[PDB]
Amino acid sequence: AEIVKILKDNLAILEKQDKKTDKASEEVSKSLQAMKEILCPPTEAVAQLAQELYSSGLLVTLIADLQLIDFEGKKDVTQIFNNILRRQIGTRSPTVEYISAHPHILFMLLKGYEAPQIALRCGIMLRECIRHEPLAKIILFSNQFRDFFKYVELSTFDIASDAFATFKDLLTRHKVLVADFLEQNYDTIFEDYEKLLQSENYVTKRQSLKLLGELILDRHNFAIMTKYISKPENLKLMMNLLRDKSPNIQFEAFHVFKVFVASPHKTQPIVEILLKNQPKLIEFLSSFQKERTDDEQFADEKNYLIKQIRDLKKT
Amino acid sequence: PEELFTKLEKIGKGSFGEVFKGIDNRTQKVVAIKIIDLEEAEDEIEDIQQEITVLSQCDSPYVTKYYGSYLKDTKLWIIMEYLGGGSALDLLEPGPLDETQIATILREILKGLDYLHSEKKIHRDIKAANVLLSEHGEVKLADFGVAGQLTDTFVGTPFWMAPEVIKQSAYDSKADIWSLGITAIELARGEPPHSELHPMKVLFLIPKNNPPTLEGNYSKPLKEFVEACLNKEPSFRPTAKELLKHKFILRNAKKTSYLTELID
Repeated sequence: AEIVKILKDNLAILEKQDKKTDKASEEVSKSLQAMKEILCPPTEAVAQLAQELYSSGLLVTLIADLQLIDFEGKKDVTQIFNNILRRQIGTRSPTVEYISAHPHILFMLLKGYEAPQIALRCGIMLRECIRHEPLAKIILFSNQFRDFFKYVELSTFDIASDAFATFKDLLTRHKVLVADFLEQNYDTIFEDYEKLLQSENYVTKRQSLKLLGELILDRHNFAIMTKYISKPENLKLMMNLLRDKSPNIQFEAFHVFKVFVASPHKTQPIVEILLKNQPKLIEFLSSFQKERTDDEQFADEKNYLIKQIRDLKKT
Repeated sequence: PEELFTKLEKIGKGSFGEVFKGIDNRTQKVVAIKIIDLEEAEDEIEDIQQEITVLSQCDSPYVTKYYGSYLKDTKLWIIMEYLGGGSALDLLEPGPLDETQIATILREILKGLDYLHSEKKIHRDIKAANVLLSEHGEVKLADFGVAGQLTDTFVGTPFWMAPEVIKQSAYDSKADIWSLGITAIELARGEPPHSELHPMKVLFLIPKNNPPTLEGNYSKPLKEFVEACLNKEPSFRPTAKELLKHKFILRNAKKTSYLTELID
């Protein structure tokens, strides 16, 4: 409670672009270093420290003015945030309830990927928030979720890789929440995802194709799976990706492609494409990646699809 | 992508790609270029990206510095600290090491472990092959482990692995202390314990059989250092800070500039 009063006033001084803030940075970092020693063990004074951070609204201004804090101080901000977030009084989680009432915290962390100086630090904290279903729900259903499709395509590899890390977590952690979300925003969310499968970046094209395959095969995403494999232009894309210059990309495509073929309730436009390329796909899959010898599953999977295509007939 | 750096000599042909001695065309500083072909290295991208995350969080002169990554088509360029003094494993190749050299190397590993463990990080792959030297004599830790025993494997080198890691029980910083004890025997005898056996047989032996002991013409403080580290119970093993104050380290370890004598 003593340290809170000093840090609150000094951060407001640092908020000003004045050169006099150079001395305040020493006081801000020392305040954060003292708070880290309390939380990270003694837990008597910890109980009062939490309520002081909530009521002051300091937990909001610390992320807001994270770029103005020094490296050593920035490390402490992360340690404090991640510790406070895991605090549990009974069944209730007080920080999750706080960030539920203060959602700007989540969007400030997400907008963090735009600034390289704090992008990775923000990524870690944003990922810690989305561990809890209510905080993941807020980002998922927000319009700011669509920014990930631009954040994963960034020029800096490390930030872009961290962006996909959070993006993947948001779509795979809370499977009941994700399934309902994807069902609601299907048309807009998959219009954006198509751009990732069309990416010039090999890693973006591979990891997106892999995640798509992972999403569709999950039991919770049955409605999404049925909707994806019903669209004719989606099969055409998977069939085109099987012909990509990269054998890793064409292998990742095969796992999305196999879902289209193995389904008993295939839509007529899909049946027409598969019948129009019936002997073409028979000879393709017969010679497709024969080098993969130590993979009995892939060998059996190919023969199943060859039979499924050969067994195809008109309605 | 290739315009910012110039590859000089090929300092090593890696598992997935190739490592080169390089120079930054911007800052003129000498760096190590790790070019990885993401093809043939099917999956493993997530593992490289996880190592990049850990390395970017590390800021210590006892852990290899990371400068950044660049992607060109299917090849990933990793820019790291240049250390042309080889590894501790390479120092064992021309002949046997004396107890002064063993204590000097172990002290530097402990200084590196002290930073990682205080930063709530586990190296997970402490061995002479991962203990690198600068050129001036500086000793830094490189090539961290992963997470999940099924993901480890049969592929795997369990000679340095802690018994609780194989037992698939909860492991912390103390697992690296076991690995340090095996590395101490590796620096003294030349090779780690049960080296004459197949890795699969060693994997089952470690949690079953008694902890290894250093045998032969080796002093009592060195034997006691190994005994302290190689404890089947991780909670009974001393911390990195505790082993820095060991009777063997304080008496036999000298200046790191003396390690310059071994450069082959």
